Amino acid sequence: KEVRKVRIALASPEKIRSWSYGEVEKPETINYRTLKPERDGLFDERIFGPIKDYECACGKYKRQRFEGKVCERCGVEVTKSIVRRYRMGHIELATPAAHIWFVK
Amino acid sequence: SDPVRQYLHEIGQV
Amino acid sequence: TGRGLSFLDLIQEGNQGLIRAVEKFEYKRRFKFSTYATWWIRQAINRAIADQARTIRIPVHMVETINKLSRTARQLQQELGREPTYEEIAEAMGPGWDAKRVEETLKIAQEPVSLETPIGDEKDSFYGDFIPDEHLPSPVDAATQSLLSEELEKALSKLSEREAMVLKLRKGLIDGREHTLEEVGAFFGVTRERIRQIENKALRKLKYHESRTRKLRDFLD
Amino acid sequence: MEIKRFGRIREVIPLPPLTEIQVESYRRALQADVPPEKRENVGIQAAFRETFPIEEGLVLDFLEYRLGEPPFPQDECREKDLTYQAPLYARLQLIHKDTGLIKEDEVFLGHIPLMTEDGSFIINGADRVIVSQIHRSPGVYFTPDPARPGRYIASIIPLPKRGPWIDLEVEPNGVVSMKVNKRKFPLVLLLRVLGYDQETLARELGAYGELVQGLMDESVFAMRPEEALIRLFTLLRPGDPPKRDKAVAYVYGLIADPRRYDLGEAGRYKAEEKLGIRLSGRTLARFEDGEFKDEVFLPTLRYLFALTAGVPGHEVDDIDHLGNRRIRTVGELMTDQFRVGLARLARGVRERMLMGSEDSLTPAKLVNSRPLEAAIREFFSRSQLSQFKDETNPLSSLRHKRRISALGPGGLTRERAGFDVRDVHRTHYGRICPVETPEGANIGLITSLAAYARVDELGFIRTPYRRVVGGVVTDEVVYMTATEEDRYTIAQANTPLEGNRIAAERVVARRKGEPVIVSPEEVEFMDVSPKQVFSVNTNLIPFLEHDDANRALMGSNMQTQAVPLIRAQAPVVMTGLEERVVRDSLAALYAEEDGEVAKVDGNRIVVRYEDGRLVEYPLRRFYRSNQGTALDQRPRVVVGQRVRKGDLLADGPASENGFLALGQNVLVAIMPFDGYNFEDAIVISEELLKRDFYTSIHIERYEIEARDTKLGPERITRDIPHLSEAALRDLDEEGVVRIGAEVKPGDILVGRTSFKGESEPTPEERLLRSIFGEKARDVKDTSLRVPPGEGGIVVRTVRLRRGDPGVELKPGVREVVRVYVAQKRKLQVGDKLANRHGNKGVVAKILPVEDMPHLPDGTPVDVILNPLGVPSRMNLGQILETHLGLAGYFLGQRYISPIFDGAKEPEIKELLAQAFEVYFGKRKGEGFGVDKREVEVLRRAEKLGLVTPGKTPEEQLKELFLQGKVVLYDGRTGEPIEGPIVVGQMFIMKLYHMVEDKMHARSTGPYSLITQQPLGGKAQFGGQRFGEMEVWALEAYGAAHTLQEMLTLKSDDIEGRNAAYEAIIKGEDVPEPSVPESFRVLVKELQALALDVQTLDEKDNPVDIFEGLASK
Amino acid sequence: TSVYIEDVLHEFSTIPGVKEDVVEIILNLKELVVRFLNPSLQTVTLLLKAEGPKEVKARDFLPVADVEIMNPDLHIATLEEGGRLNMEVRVDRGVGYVPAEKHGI
Amino acid sequence: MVQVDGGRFATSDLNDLYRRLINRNNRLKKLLAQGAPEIIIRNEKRMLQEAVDALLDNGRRGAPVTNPGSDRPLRSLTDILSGKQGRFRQNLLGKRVDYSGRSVIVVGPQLKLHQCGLPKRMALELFKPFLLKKMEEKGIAPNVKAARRMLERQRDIK
DNA sequence: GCATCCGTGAGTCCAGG
DNA sequence: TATAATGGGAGCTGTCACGGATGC
Ligand SMILES: [Mg+2]
Ligand SMILES: [Zn+2]
Repeated sequence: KEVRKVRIALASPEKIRSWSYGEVEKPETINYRTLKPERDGLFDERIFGPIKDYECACGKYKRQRFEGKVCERCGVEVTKSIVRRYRMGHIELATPAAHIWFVK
Repeated sequence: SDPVRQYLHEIGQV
Repeated sequence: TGRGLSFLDLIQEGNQGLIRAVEKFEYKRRFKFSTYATWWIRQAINRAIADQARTIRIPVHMVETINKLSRTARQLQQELGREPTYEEIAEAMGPGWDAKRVEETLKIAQEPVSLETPIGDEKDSFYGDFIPDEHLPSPVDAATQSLLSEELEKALSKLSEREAMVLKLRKGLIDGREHTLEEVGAFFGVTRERIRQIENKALRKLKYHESRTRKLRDFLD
Repeated sequence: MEIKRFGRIREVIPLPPLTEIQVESYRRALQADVPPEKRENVGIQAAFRETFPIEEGLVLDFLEYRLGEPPFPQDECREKDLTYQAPLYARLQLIHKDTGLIKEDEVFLGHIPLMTEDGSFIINGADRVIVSQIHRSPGVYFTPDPARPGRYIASIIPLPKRGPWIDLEVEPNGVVSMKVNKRKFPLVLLLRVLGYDQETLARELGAYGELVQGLMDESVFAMRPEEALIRLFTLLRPGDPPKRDKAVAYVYGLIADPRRYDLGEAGRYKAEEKLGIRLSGRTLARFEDGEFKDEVFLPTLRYLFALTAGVPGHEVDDIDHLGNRRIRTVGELMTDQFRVGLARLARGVRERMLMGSEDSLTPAKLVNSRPLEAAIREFFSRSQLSQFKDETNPLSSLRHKRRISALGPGGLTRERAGFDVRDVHRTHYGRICPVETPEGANIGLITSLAAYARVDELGFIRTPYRRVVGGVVTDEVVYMTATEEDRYTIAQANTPLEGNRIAAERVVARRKGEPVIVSPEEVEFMDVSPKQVFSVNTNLIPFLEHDDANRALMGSNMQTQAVPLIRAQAPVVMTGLEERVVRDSLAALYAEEDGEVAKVDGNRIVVRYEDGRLVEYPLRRFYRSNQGTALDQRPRVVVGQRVRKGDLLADGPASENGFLALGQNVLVAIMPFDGYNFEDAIVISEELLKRDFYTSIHIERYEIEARDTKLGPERITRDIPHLSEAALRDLDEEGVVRIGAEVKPGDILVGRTSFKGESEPTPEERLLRSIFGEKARDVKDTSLRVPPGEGGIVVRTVRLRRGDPGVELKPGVREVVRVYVAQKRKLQVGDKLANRHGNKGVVAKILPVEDMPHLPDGTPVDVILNPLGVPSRMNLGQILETHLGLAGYFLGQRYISPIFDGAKEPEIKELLAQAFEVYFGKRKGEGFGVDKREVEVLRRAEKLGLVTPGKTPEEQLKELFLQGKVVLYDGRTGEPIEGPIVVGQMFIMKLYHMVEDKMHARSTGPYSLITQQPLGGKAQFGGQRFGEMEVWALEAYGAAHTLQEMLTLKSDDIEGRNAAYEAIIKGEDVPEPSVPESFRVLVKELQALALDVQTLDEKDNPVDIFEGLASK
Repeated sequence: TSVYIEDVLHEFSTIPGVKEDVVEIILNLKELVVRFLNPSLQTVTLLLKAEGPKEVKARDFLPVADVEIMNPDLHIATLEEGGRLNMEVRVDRGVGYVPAEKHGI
Repeated sequence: MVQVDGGRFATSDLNDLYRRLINRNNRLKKLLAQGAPEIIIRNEKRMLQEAVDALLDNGRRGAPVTNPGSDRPLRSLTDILSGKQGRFRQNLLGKRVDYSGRSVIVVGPQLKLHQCGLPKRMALELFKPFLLKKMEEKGIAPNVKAARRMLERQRDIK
């Protein structure tokens, strides 16, 4: 279909979580020894998506034959790594926080 | 306005 | 302060220290509270500094090893009048430590740097603006894979559809995975010796067509 | 050839040492040649004395410091990317108050960078220059209130980051307010804190009508000094416990604490002068015998009220006066940063004093050098004022060292700067040059040191003036500040002098910058020179008097930008400076004492002096500059030559027998030419290239690292996969290109192979491997190749390795290989030429010699400049330079025309006359009459009123020549130019901006990480930005598909761009583009901002531009 | 059209014992005038071997038949005690102006 | 988080901002579970607000966040979106573009009004896919990729 | 009704370093 | 893990001009 309008509106927490592919629980980037993403951190392939196309984190699934398959051992869906540019996460806050834009 | 001055005040309460 | 963490972050870690100390304090020992609390407060602040101050997180024992290596080199330089080599540090550090290990420990301690660190006085210049993207393929790369796929099809079609199919299965250009001889033979209804043999002759006919037309050499890099 | 010089002005003094603003400042700051007990409290000495002693308990005190010797000499630092720097030791002693135990040692702080002989530095192996800084001097200033016309703002200013700027204003309600740290409170309160009872303030400010009454607040004198102090502290720190000792601590650290608050030595002197008082210290108040004692506040209040009532003897202060604007030289900038590092070191000292064994503490354990080191390192690496040195040519460096930025830390930001900042004040006369500056954003901010100018001890720029008593011009020469010279009638250096007496009856002089005619009885001083009014670059322009300022500026600046030519020439018209500049820039090698020459060679010059000793000078030969220009020296004497002190032993870059050779003297015709010199373009003779004029050498540095990896070592090898000996022809067994091979774009300089990342061979790859029967090798070619449009002849290879002696690289790298590749650059179409008068332009056409306008005797001109530039640009100096150039061409001599004291048209005409006789009597003797074409042109020039009619052809041709015109014959036709044409010798320079360095073009290249748009820049094989305004262009055209191609297929659009390149190499039409990746990034960056951004069709039902990859 | 010097790898060198840099020496050698007495002759490789304290000029070339140096006084180099020089220059017929960057001889 | 050539890591400021956020959120959740006093939970709550503030518009309210050892504010989401360098006017009203070049202009008076002088070199790269196609059409090369190989080096060009 | 304080904006492209 | 220790430190100084929301 053809794009004809672009809409902008507030996101509900329900909607945010609907975008999110996984909560980022840990403030870890990548492991200082392997230079690979840390589980439940900011780059977790378990949330955002594989780093190599059609190959899962642990390596059980490297081919395109598995698609939408989530590895049982490491939990990373096997698709194209382009998804790491498109998949939202979320951080679920303890106390609610205002959004400075609608304050200041 | 300065969070650490505010917290030094709340602490000097007790 | 000035150790990776905000004043207020540091106070809230000291507050977790105060909490451990309240729940563990024994008045019966007759000691004032401050004395026992100060231990758990220092403990808490140091565990936080060692646990958060690094973007790329490094285990507590390793951070302590890195810091020991820091202070060693600083002693060595403050007595040498100059910086130490890897070898001087591997000596003053002790046994088990060779220059190579000093080197690798430093390479592990190397903190990341900001993509928004400017290069020029003007704001036109960031550091990210010089880093290419080596992941997404180039149009040259993709086009080359396209020309490879098409020329592979062109040379596969000179084979009969059985031998083309045996090879397209035994390598995995279809469905993405390569098969065993038993699978190709239980699909074609033929022995594993026979399917291996028609794979042999398919490869041999492809080698002859390639000695003749030379249409695929340019893609071997 | 003879060098004949004009002028009558007898400049008493020479130009002072032209890098002393650098060298003398750093010498002052370090005092590394002073026995320590003789050091004065200045520089890093005073930084120590500030930071120490250090208390709390324990006490750590400073004894003395010392600088050692460099662990590597200047050239070795340059080679191994090290810093030129002396080790800094300081001796301290720990003292326990109670115990009395003293532990004393020499703690090693790190290294201080040392300044090379020419006033520069070597940081990380590159040369760099600390540019001086200009800012408002400390002190007290009264500037009028812009809103309230009869009221004035008093302002108290310290050094930068040595206290806060304080304001006092007479308010609309009558009470005097003081602002500090942006808090407005009544000054009355601080006056009480100082001990002032209404007694003293009444008897001191009663003279004023009612101004003291607004200072009368009875509720302030009702309380004691302690109560007023806690009142002030609660005013200044809302929400802080008003403890008495805490308020004394804070207000002392605000006003009276010399460690924290510091007017300059200059701020102090200027306060004493302005306020009619004395200061014991560089603070505003003191702490004495337990209380606060005033120094400054009552005087400042007194002056402010006196200026507000209107008593005589009080003025506002001009804040762009150079008597109230001062220079911070290199020593002061570096010492400032040193004080900062020291302060951090002292915070580390007190931290280590509280905690840790109170018995076994040495200085070694108490001092952490690191803070200090990183402060100094940082100032010399990333400060705004630590500029990469300009070594284009020697004048570039010499002018760099004498710049003055108003910007930099603690001065101004861009667009924090107004007009009055950039105006040339009246007080720039003799100090700051009014032409040399940037044209563009930084105009008025980066400026240049006048030549006779020098920076006095307190930071003000001073100019020389000769004392004239009773119209007798003595040789006593006096260097003044602005505020000093503002009190003297100062005549110009052109006023006529029959010996030592002023000969005129009426004299041109200055009273406070204003020009005035005046008797020799009224003259007090007289200018030293005209050279005194301009920077060095502007003093290199002859005939400057005939040049509009606007183009004198570009002449000045482009002189900075002249490539050293292999065959450089001192101009035929010089100014009296071209030798001093070679001498002070330290490019050329000289003779230290009288002596005879022992040995002369392409690499060395050995000299036996009158001492008998043999001194060998090595010559810098084909070394590479900051900007890739070749900096080498050449021997100018031969074996056995007796040479006196200061004689020339070697010519450096752009130096001809000791003269400043920034270009060539070529033969010039000023006439249009078929459009090839349209709009300042330029046309040259192919014989320029024949005889190797405008030909430079440039050496580019290429570098590569081989580092360790988690997948294996990157190693430097000749063994590179999938390559032929055709490819590895000129690579040695190590993999390094041999010295002396020609390298063209695509040539491998250093053969590097890296282990392939873990690759899953896509099925196609497995099948192709099986067809050919060759294992996929384990490494991949990553060799350093030659970039697009570069290359040359290899003249060096430096290979540093880890595991080799003296060599240790940054962690992880195994080896570094530098390849130095040089190239002799001829002059090509697109290279930029310029003259010293503003005339600049690009070479547009190289005609062969048979097409050039030529002279009657067959001599072809060298460059054909278009007269259409001259009128618009009002820079007639080049015309005169061409005339005198003609005269000197035939007479075969050079001239020296001082600026404003140069050669005048009558004398140029005498010379032209002599030259015509040489030109034409040659012809009459050789047996040739006046050619027919000279007749036609003569009749033309007669109708042009250019000759007197009836005179003979020789009479008339002489007449023309004297106007600097000659007959010219179109080389294509044989026919003469319809008329006579100016022809002369001119100084033309090759500017650095050569087309070889700018031609760039990409089909496709690397992209960005977040945006997936192409990188910018030639070096990155970038794309050209297509800014907003270009989109506006393509819009006003309605080239919609062209626009959409810019916005998708050629950037951001990933599927579309890959499909486009395929379609092209295939022969198909380019595909309809799709959504550009940067709009996806905008989508997602607004999600992160908790904003739903929804693409809808006309059915208001969503459209998934992420094709499922974002929905679960 | 070409110069080979002994122990010189490329144009931006300096020979020890010689005042002139190679660049300058090629600037001198350009100005050499070499007359071919025979019209069949196309190309000549002049040899020059010289040393010691001596200002090598164009006469010092080992002469060839059908070849004459029309400016023998042309200065070339200034050699020092122990300084040597061993050139082989190649001189061709031709038309007009053919830059080094083109003829690549 | 990208490994640049030298092996060292570049990263974005949004990473340090998010990390600040997760640390203050996790510390808050743990001070809640352990039943911490009021004053402390108030301080954690305030600091958490300010961490969310800095991530979304750093420096908007009060102080701006910085990385240790630098006075340079961090690039928040707002500074990415808004500004002369912000995404809008930096990558969506104008972009860098493939198939472009640049060099020095010279007057060509022999051109017709509809003409320009374009060097061979700029022209061979600016038209490079076309050049490979037509190089394949005539005999100059077997296929696209062999043509690109042949133009890779200068001396190979015929 | 006026000052008053707030935030927001302030030309393009190109090179280096 | 146990003497006792109990409220931080910078700030940063020379734009200019609007519009539009907030106090006597
Ligand atoms: Mg050891
Ligand atoms: Zn897996």
